[PDB]
Amino acid sequence: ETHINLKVSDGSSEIFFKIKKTTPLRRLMEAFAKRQGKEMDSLRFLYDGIRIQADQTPEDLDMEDNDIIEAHREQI
Amino acid sequence: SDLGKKLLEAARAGQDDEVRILMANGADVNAQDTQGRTPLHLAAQRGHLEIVEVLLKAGADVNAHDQYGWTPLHLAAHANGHLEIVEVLLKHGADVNAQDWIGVTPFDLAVDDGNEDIAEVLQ
Repeated sequence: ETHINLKVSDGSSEIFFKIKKTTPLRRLMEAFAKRQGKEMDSLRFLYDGIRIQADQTPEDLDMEDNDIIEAHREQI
Repeated sequence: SDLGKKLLEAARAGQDDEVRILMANGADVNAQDTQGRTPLHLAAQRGHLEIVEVLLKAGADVNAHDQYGWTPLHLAAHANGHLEIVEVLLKHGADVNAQDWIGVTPFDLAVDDGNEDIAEVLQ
């Protein structure tokens, strides 16, 4: 109702987050980066093949439950 | 086999007698569904106090987390409430400061949901 499930994947590591529609995605990208022992700015985060700024929230991107956020390496 | 599936289904549906029968027959008390939710997770989510108690008494992992990093304490603090269930979880060793992947404690969930009593009991 106030929360949404998202999956962040890089092709080999998949993480499910249950986060508020109003929470910024900076924490989600940060958690995904930390679990790989990297910083968030080293990774490209894409929704619908479009990059995501950290300040944006799932409500700001019209996202739905079970939506996928792809993760790649900067300068891939 | 399928005893864990029946136990999860009964925890969802609120059958205490079926839960006890399945545990006596050897159902996995820590069996998880596709989202990683234990029967304790579902029971705390749906406000099933007796099922929560009997699972904790059968050795259910109170600190077990789903795929979102949410413990049964997280799910009980969220949405509905039922302060009795969070109290029983805490008395059975629920990690009050348990954080999900992005660091949401059950206290943060209670504060966001404005459940007052759960927030003060979480202390």
